[PDB]
Amino acid sequence: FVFGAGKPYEFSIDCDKINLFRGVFAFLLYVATFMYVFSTFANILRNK
Amino acid sequence: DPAKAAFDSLQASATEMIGYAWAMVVVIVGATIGIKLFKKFTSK
Amino acid sequence: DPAKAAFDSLQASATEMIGYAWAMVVVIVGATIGIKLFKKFTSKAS
Amino acid sequence: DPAKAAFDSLQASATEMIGYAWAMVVVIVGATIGIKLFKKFTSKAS
Amino acid sequence: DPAKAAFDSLQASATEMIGYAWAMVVVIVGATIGIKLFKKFTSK
Amino acid sequence: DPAKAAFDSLQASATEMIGYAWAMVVVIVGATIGIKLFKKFTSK
Amino acid sequence: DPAKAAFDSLQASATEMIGYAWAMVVVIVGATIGIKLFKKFTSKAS
Amino acid sequence: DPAKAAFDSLQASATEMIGYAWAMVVVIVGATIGIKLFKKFTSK
Amino acid sequence: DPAKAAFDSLQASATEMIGYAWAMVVVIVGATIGIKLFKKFTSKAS
Amino acid sequence: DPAKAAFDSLQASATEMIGYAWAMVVVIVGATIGIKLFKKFTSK
Amino acid sequence: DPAKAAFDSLQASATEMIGYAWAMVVVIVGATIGIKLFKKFTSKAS
Repeated sequence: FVFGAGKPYEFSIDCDKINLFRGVFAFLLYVATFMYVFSTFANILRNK
Repeated sequence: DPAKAAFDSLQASATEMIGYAWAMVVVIVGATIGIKLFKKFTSK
Repeated sequence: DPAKAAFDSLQASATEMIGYAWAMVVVIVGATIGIKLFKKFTSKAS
Repeated sequence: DPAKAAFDSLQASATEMIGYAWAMVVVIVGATIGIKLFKKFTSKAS
Repeated sequence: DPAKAAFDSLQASATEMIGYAWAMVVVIVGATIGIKLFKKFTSK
Repeated sequence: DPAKAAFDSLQASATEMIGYAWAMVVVIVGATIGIKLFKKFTSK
Repeated sequence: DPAKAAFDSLQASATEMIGYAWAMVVVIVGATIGIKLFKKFTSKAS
Repeated sequence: DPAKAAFDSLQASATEMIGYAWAMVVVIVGATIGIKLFKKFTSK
Repeated sequence: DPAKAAFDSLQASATEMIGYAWAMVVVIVGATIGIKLFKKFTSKAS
Repeated sequence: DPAKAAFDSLQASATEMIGYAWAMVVVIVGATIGIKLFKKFTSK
Repeated sequence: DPAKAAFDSLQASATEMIGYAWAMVVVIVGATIGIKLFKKFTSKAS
């Protein structure tokens, strides 16, 4: 994303440090689904 | 009035910058609302 | 009184400058309040 | 007019310095915004 | 230009420091995300 | 007293501004309490 | 002692100014505390 | 010592103000703890 | 050496003033830390 | 070097103060973790 | 050139002072970062 196309004050939020966030974000979504599928099999007879 | 000319230039410049800012805030607020939805769907 | 006329001129010019200044503040203060409220409401919603 | 040439030289030099200055601001402001966003998103995720 | 030389030095120095900083932030953010996971696993 | 006159003017001006402010805060606090109710009704 | 009378006058004037100043602070500080408490309580309620 | 006299006055004044402050904080903290209890009793 | 005696006097006076100053800081810093901790603990409790 | 002597004194003083601070933080952090445990044990 | 020698001496002294200064910053900045991290981690844990 480019703030200030054409002007002396032109800067750009780069992708190299955003690609690292998407990496941690994937992980923290898999961990939070494994811990949901698991815990719903275990409590199948405990009427939730 | 050598001052009127100057004051007018600085207002013009300011208006331009507020425009660029209203853009940046919609990109960032988008992202924040998008992280908050996905996390919710995932955790009771 | 050479002085009286001169002091009068300076005050006149000063008043004009204050006018131009009030204009600029409104443009900047407007923007700042705008951005703040948008961010605040969005966060409270979700 | 010895003065005119001299005033002209000083303005020229000043313009050049403003150029070098704009460059430096972009490097620092870039970095600062970068670090902020990383920290913000990470916290919201978990 | 005795100013060009100086301005160039200070930019070089700044670039070096931003490099060291991008390192430190990944060590600290790592830790924070690691405390937040373990606490969750432990308390409903 | 050329100072008494001046000090009195500035107090008058201040009083006027506090009036306008007590208005703005009731419009914004209204909104905030209204977003917080609707979200609650919607999510357990 | 021309000086003594003059120093005395200046102190008198100064005391008066401090009086006018204390008045203004109370008006502004009152307002600021007022707005803060309203916002704080409202947020804690809901 | 024209300074000792002055320094002593300012300490005296400070002590008086801290007294008034310890009062105000107990009125406000009271209120805050009282809003937080009632809200809890009301919402699971 | 008229100067030596004079420089000596000034240092003596300065030392005394630093003494009075350290006293005042303790009174104010004490109060500030006090109020902060009370507010912090109260909020964490409920 | 009348400056070396001075700079050395100020570093010595600083080191002493950091020592006293590392003490105070362990007393306060203790308290905070102790209020947070007891409240938890009490409320689901 | 009496001036050249003198300007040279002043620069030498200045460089030395910057050295002593860098040392002090590291001691203070170290401490500050230390206290911050301890407080942050403790709060996140519980």
